[PDB]
Amino acid sequence: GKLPPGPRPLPLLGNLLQMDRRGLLKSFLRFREKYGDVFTVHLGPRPVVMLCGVEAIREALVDKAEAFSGRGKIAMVDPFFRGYGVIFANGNRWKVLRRFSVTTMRDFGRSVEERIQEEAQCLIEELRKSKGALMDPTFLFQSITANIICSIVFGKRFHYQDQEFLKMLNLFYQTFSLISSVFGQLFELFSGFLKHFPGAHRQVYKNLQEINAYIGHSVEKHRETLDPSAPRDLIDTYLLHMEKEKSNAHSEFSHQNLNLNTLSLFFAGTETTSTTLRYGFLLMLKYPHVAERVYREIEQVIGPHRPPELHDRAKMPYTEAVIYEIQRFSDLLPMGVPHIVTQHTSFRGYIIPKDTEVFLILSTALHDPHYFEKPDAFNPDHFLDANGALKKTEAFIPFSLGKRICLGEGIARAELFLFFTTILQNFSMASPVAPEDIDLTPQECGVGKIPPTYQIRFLPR
Ligand code: HEM
Ligand SMILES: OC[C@H]1O[C@H](O[C@H]2[C@H](O)[C@@H](O)[C@H](OCCCCCC3CCCCC3)O[C@@H]2CO)[C@H](O)[C@@H](O)[C@@H]1O
Ligand SMILES: CC1(C)[C@H]2CC[C@]1(C)CC2
Repeated sequence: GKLPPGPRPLPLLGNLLQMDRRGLLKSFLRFREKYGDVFTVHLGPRPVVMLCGVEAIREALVDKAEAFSGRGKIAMVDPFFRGYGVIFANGNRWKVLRRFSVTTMRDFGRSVEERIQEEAQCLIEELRKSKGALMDPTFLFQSITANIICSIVFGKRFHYQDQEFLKMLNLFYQTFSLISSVFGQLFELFSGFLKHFPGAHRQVYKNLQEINAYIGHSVEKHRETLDPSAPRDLIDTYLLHMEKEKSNAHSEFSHQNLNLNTLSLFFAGTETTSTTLRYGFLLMLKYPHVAERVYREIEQVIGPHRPPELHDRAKMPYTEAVIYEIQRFSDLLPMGVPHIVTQHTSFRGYIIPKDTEVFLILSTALHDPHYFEKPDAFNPDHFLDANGALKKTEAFIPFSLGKRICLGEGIARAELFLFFTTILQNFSMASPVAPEDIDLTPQECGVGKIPPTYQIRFLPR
């Protein structure tokens, strides 16, 4: 009848002295051993409710969507976003921006499938030209995923050799890392105090403004060349709404929503799928038998010449299982994205008051040992039955659930499929590190789980 139980806080420090030095997620998993799946932690000055396991998270996000569909802040980026753009919006702003983004994410995508297929052929050409050299593949995994969203948002794609484009990708990469660092986790507890000192929050803010400066320019160039009878892309479509609603001072189709919604789509469109690819190829280097078996399946179902297509998925249970398992193992957003309850809500006999922040600990569903035997190991059979047919599970929720479920889920799974199969169709992988010596420990583990840097060669078949 009050908040969920948890560790007794100290004034100012909240539960700091009970935390694990290894980070937030490790701290919360230690609290779960003691308190169970629903508990409260005081992150510096404020209580945050944690929900763990797929039952509690689905009860909240699906069964109680009228209460658990608010968005909380991520302290390291709130000073930049300030509640603008679909990711960080609440209330009617969110409603408008969410419907807008979904409709225009769709109806310019001509089809998404064709754009990913074309990007995948550019990528295969780029990898051929690299002549089996060693590379850290981060920049190309970023380029290809960024380019899909660029084609919908900006109506164009950028060349892999373009230093400017590269410069923006570097900023997405550094920024997601700094958000996820130990400092970024400490900022989440003590931003009230730490914001007054130098630190990585200032670097994040600067990177995000540098990306936003490009968006603002591109908006300006679109404004100048706009033809209301044929919008080219999502920016044109938003500009036409802004024109329709111009006599309303309170229209949500504002310039700040335009720039930060666009940045939002971009950043999420790029860095999420790119990081999942980076983990996926590291996992292929450590488990080359899995890569060999996917390749077998591509030979038998697709053959060595015809481009993979989405229709191939249903015939390729092994490859779909491997990608599910990459997503489950790589656990991109272990604590998901913060929510907030929008009205006083009862939950499992507790009372969670309006405006309390809620974290859905997606990582606990992804590693549920009732749904996945050996959840700490990479094993595609987590997603196969005895017959080797695909076995989907309701514990697989790396995109979350309910009203704020990832709006990019379809696009992301299309990209993973098409890029992973197209690459393995044309190339096998090698590197200087023996599989037994490859260390999968993430380089950062905070809001994001971010794999270590590594070198790889793509060898033409
Ligand atoms: C592996 C790829 C991806 C994963 C694992 C992922 C995961 C997620 C998760 C866990 C959330 C939070 C949902 C919540 O608040 O409970 C989210 C939100 C979001 N993602 Fe994705 N994402 C991926 C790719 C993408 C792509 C490719 C796009 C854009 C095309 C995208 C756009 C968004 C947006 C706009 C939101 C905010 C939704 C809202 O607040 O209404 N994501 N994502
Ligand atoms: O907008 C004020 C700033 O703009 C000038 O910047 C240009 C550069 O001269 C110009 O070379 C540059 O090119 C970026 C092209 C690639 C865009 C990549 C996109 C990928 C997806 C997400 C958004 C960016 O972007 C900047 C913004 O227009 C300068 O960079 C800076 O002085 C100044 O801070
Ligand atoms: C802000 C982000 C780090 C970016 C990728 C995940 C996220 C939490 C939403 C968009």
